[PDB]
Amino acid sequence: QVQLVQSGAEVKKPGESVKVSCKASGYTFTTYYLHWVRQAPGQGLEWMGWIYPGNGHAQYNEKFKGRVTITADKSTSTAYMELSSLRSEDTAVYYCARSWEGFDYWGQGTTVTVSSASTKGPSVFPLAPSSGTAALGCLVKDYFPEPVTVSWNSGALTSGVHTFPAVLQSSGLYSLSSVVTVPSSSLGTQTYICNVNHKPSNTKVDKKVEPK
Amino acid sequence: DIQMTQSPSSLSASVGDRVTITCKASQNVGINVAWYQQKPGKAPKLLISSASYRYSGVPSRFSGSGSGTDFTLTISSLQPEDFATYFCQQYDTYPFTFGQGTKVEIKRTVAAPSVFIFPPSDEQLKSGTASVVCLLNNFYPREAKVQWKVDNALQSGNSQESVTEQDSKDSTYSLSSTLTLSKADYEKHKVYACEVTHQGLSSPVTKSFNRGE
Ligand SMILES: [Zn+2]
Ligand SMILES: [Zn+2]
Repeated sequence: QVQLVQSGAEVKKPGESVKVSCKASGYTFTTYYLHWVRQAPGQGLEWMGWIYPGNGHAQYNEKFKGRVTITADKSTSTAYMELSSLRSEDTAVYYCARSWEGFDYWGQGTTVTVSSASTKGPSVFPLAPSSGTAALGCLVKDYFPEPVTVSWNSGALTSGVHTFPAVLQSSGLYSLSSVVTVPSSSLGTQTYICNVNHKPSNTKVDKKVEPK
Repeated sequence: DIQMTQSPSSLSASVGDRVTITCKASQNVGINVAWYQQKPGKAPKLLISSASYRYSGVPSRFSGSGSGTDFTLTISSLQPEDFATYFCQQYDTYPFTFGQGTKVEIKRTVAAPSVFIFPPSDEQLKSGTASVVCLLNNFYPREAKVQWKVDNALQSGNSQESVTEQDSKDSTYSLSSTLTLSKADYEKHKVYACEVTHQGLSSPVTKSFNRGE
């Protein structure tokens, strides 16, 4: 079974380099081209280059101006993409992809964030229900990098929950709200707590959201 | 590079519908075109290559056609698993290039949003910032105009929207619009309002509060 497994998420400052791996199995590594492709909003999918592991030949998208190096180790059936002189615009999901006629098998992707921002845990603020359906939530504000995880009542509450995608603020920090709709009648008797984890900052927050 | 332009950028369809997505290359690319399907959080999946050949295992409802600059993907009878974003790509010349994608979403009956507004918490205000959150719950179609008014004056440039993917159970969207201000600016004004215009509402709905009440 053809499988391409990439290395984990990376966070870098401008000017640094990143090196992402792609471990191939289930086929003869030396007989197919292996490509790198990235995806971000506003440029979309962008082809970066290929390597042919049989002979180590590689070709790059000229737009990267030599910043990309793709290598392959035929002893371990692993390919690597190193991107140097990183800038914020290099923030994207990076994929390795095998080719035949088209890209037939893809890695799972590797998120690379490039930013001058420093690791910071979120502040978590209640979105109190005010005044037969009530909405309430938590504002998870000013964290870096992605991701955070949000649950309600330790995973007990899932119906009507909407955790919005994060938005990058002008500060370079991320923010999102997570909301839930519940019966208004339940506000006096049922406790609502949002549970927020941000692993990069070692943050675990629980915030009780109560009416005011 | 060769620009690949897809039409439409999105479309709403029902199970059983015939769907047509076109892709125009800015220069001739022969038949060296592929089509892909992508679902949120996942890598693209190959559907068609060499313009018209289905990739191993791809169901016969998918078909590709074209040569030169004009390419078409047709899904003859849409299935539930086919709601996704579709991309074309050329591999005729370098650099290989991709289209911008066409999202195929689920058609359903119009559903007006429920609208809720949240003033900044005292906790947040203690820290020097103020975020006002407007929530639009479970609406369809996606198109919605959400405008902020502060003391009855229309705002520009100080709010951001975020939207969920179409709901697994009722095929609706939900949306947050957040107005972000310094505490200093927030406390100079009284009335904060979000006004929502949507096909499901006979007239725009406003939710508002007076600061501190
Ligand atoms: Zn909802
Ligand atoms: Zn004012």
